[PDB]
Amino acid sequence: ATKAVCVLKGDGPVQGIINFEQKESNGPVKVWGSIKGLTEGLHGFRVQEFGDNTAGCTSAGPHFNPLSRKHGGPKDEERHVGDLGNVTADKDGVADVSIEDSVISLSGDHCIIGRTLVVHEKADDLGKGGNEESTKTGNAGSRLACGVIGIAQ
Amino acid sequence: ATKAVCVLKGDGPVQGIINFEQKESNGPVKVWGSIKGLTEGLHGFRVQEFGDNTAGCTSAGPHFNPLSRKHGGPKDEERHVGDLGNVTADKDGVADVSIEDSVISLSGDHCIIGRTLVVHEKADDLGKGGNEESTKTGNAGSRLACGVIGIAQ
Ligand SMILES: [Zn+2]
Ligand SMILES: [Zn+2]
Ligand SMILES: [Zn+2]
Ligand SMILES: [Zn+2]
Repeated sequence: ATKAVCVLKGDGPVQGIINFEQKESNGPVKVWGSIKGLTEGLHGFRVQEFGDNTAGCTSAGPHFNPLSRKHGGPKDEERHVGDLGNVTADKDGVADVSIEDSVISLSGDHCIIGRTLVVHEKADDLGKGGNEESTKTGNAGSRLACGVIGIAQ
Repeated sequence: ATKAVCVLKGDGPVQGIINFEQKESNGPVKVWGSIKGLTEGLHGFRVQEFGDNTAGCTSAGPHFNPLSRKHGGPKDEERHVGDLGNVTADKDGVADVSIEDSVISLSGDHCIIGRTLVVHEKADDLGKGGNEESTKTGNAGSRLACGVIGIAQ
């Protein structure tokens, strides 16, 4: 049993705290928390490969993708390990996050600890946008906030 | 993994980027980079157990200590895995960091990925202060800057 936590911060208003919990080494991972300072609507939400924020969110690189797959939604059979779809911000700019995912992990080779959680300007088109960027990143526009995923007590 | 990076930030002017390399899984870890905005002199430098920065540098818990040892210097056999001694800041408040350590690791039981690197207000006394706190924390005062250690390769 493992827990992780991530504090998302950026250059603007977007700020949040995301908790991860995994009860068993191969089990589903529970992702929950809150992000605020968002424009109402859907925002791309994923894990980038590196826990590298030296030049801001760019340094974190491509979506975490150890199986060398194409970008997709979290319930698609072709996706990056890091692909967690969209979070939804309400009228107050608050995205209450409550995800379960069975592909990310807090141990083993899908371990996302030490990697970067990021929230984006626009919606993830889930790899269904009909262009090359869709199949790479989901066309979610610029990165608004990110942080390194750490071990939690 | 093989390469790590940590961005240190605080509420004051202390900031820096710390790199880690370990090409052999049991082997030494090279630690290098620079921390600026420090008072001239020795500053405690350690890995805390949790990569939890939800309440700033406070929420990262105790020195990383999976072997249940007392606080020591990095050269000591009795030390916390996280005990990395002191960095030295010059007249301009810049601390060039150059360290080789074979107790921390970028994988396994002593993996520091997902944990907190911190730099302190004053010197770590390396467990030689004579009081009770010395063998607990090394009396390095308050936490000036921290960050979560992330995967870089
Ligand atoms: Zn993706
Ligand atoms: Zn199919
Ligand atoms: Zn210690
Ligand atoms: Zn000896």
